[PDB]
Amino acid sequence: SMTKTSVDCTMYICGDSTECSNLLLQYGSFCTQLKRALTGIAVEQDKNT
Amino acid sequence: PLSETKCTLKSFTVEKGIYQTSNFRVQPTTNLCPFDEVF
Repeated sequence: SMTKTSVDCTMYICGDSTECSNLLLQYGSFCTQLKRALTGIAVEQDKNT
Repeated sequence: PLSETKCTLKSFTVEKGIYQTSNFRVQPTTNLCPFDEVF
């Protein structure tokens, strides 16, 4: 198994800036699918073990 | 918290589980200058 990892879009891309966070919504469903992929990877690691 | 999940999954019924709804950020809460020589 690997190390289960999780990524926060707002903290990574925009940090603590509010304006960047507001502008981030315009790009759509990127973060949803990124988090879905990472969650699937983590559940897969647990299933492997 | 039930609805913040219902709203995220775009569904009105949820099945037993752990789902990541969002994130919890704690939001934000002597050499004196010689004026005495002039004034």
